[PDB]
Amino acid sequence: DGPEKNYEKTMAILQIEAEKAELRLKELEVRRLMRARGDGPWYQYPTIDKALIDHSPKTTPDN
Amino acid sequence: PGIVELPTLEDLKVQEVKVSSSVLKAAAHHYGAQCDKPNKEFMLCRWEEKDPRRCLE
Repeated sequence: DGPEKNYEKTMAILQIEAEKAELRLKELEVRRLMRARGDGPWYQYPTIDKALIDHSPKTTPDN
Repeated sequence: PGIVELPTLEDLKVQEVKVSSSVLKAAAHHYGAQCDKPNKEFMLCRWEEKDPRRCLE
C-alpha cells in the first residue's frame, strides 16, 4: 500500500495514544485531589445515617 | 469557649411545698386534676426550651 495508508493510520495511532496518555495523567492527579480534599463523588467513606436517630420525646427533659 | 449563664440567687427564690412524700401521693390524683395548667405549661417549656435556666419562671 502507498504512503497515505500508513501516514493517516499512524496519525490515528498517535492521536489516540496521546489522548490516552493525557487522560491517564489527569486521572492520577484527579484521584490524588479527591483523596486529599474529599469533595468528590468517589473516595467517600461511610458515615452514620441520621434516620437512625430518634426525635421522640424521652423520659428526661434535657436531651 | 464561652460563658455559663445562670440566673442569680434572688431569681431562684420561692417557698417550696414542704409536705412529705405520703401527703403528696395521697393528694396527687386531685392535685393532677386541679393544677394541671401550670404543670402542663411548665413541662412543655422544659421539653421545648430544653434548658431550665430559660424556664425558671
